[PDB]
Amino acid sequence: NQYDPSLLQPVPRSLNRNDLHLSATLPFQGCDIWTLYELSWLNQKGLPQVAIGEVSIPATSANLIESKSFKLYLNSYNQTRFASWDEVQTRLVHDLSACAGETVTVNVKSLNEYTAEPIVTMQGECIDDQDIEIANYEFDDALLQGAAQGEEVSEVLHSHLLKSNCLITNQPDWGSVEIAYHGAKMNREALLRYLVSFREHNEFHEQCVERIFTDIMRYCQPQSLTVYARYTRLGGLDINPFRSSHQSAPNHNQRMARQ
Amino acid sequence: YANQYDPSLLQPVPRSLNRNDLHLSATLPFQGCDIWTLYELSWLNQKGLPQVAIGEVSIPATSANLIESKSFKLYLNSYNQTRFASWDEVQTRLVHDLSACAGETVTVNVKSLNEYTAEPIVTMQGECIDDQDIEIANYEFDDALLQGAAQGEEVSEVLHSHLLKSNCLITNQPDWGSVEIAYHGAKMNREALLRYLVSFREHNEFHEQCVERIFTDIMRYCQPQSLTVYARYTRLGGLDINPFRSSHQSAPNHNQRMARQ
Ligand SMILES: *C(N)c1c[nH]c2nc(N)[nH]c(=O)c12
Ligand SMILES: *[C@@H](N)c1c[nH]c2nc(N)[nH]c(=O)c12
Repeated sequence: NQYDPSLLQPVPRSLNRNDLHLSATLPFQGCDIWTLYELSWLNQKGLPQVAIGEVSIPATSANLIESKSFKLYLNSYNQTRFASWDEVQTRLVHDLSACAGETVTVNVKSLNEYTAEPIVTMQGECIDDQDIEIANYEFDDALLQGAAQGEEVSEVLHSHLLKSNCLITNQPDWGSVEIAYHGAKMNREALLRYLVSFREHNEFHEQCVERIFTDIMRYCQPQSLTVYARYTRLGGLDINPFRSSHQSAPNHNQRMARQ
Repeated sequence: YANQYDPSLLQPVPRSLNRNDLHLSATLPFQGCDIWTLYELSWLNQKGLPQVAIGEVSIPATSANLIESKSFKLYLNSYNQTRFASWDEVQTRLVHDLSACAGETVTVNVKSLNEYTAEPIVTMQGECIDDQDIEIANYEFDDALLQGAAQGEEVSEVLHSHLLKSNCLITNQPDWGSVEIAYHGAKMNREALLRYLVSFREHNEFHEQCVERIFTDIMRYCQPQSLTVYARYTRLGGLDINPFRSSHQSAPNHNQRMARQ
């Protein structure tokens, strides 16, 4: 029951990126922001410690980290004595960086750092309140065909209706997604239908955001695009992939209502 | 095809099974409720467009049964591809089905996500007992850690800890919780109390069960005049449970989430 870095399992980003027909020179920059709600270990005297971990994995890393393996790796801390909070931080940076293949950022935060922090919603216009009929739940990226026919705009849209089925467990993925762009104005009905069409599609959170980014790019051809999704946790860990034309990281990391 | 609405997925567990092991009678030493938060509630409207909400449920501690958590999650997943005419219908079905499973009327609120904007993450009341310079090496459950724990002057105190952990009975993963203990009685030794709470760490529990054991152990070893034990656990499978048990109080004032929830 002791600390065991061998439990981490990398998954290469190249599998789905090749399925999206991306080259190794990526159309986006960004990162996967993870929240570790259940981080716990023993101090040097055996007294339990609890914290929330905030992790950022660069989107250029060769691998993402499979979430269940990440949970089991964290559970291996639970019965292990560490000298200090700094030692825990150091071990997390080392093991997560080795797994992902690029340096990962890790903040280990005491629970009192969250007291009185507010829940946030996303920015700009919510596209969800449309009186439309959904006839089927098949994924269809052609729902975006001709979706960006309007005048040149810069705007931020979001939806709370993103759902997909997790590839390896068949359990539901729940997310909110924010889309900021400069380009021909997007048809809201087409964008909503496209997102709803993920509902029974097998996905990982990271690849779903990459698919949304690359489908919007190809069908809607904005000049600038940022897609940031915030998913509910699975097994005590959540993932918030951020992909952008121009931005390396989001300027905010705050929890939403279902997270 | 996803399974659609299926109330037969709900699994009742009689509260009396474990209460028997606590040597309780049918006449309970406590009152209270189990407050559940349903972070993943989603269904389709009559046109097939997804709806999302957060549910809040209160189950009376006098109900014959509690509801097994995995079954509750699967029952809620059965809504995900089911069409409902209104939010009111969803709320009404949740009340009906969860009341039938528990054996007593339960309260349900189905809230739009916008109701949560600017809502706080909260801590618990009173003094945190966790920052102690003590050594622990034996994690096995021991209620006798509370022997002689309340010797002090008569006081009213509120104490809390974030260090509650146990192992989830059926599904066998760790349970993470914070627990608030309010009492009036001889002052409790904080080292004994913390060692006792940490002794749950490798013990198989339901959350509801662990709070009732904490309540009944503090009553028998410390004999306060009045006591409330309230724990807030992190979610499993999108739902969390927050059992409240008290000699004199009915329910907590709100259902605000804590940092890990
Ligand atoms: C399901 N959505 C799932 C299961 N394991 C996962 N790992 C990662 N990194 N992302 C996911 O979305 C995962
Ligand atoms: C594990 N802690 C577990 C598994 N099923 C559960 N059901 C309920 N009602 N409480 C629990 O703590 C449960």
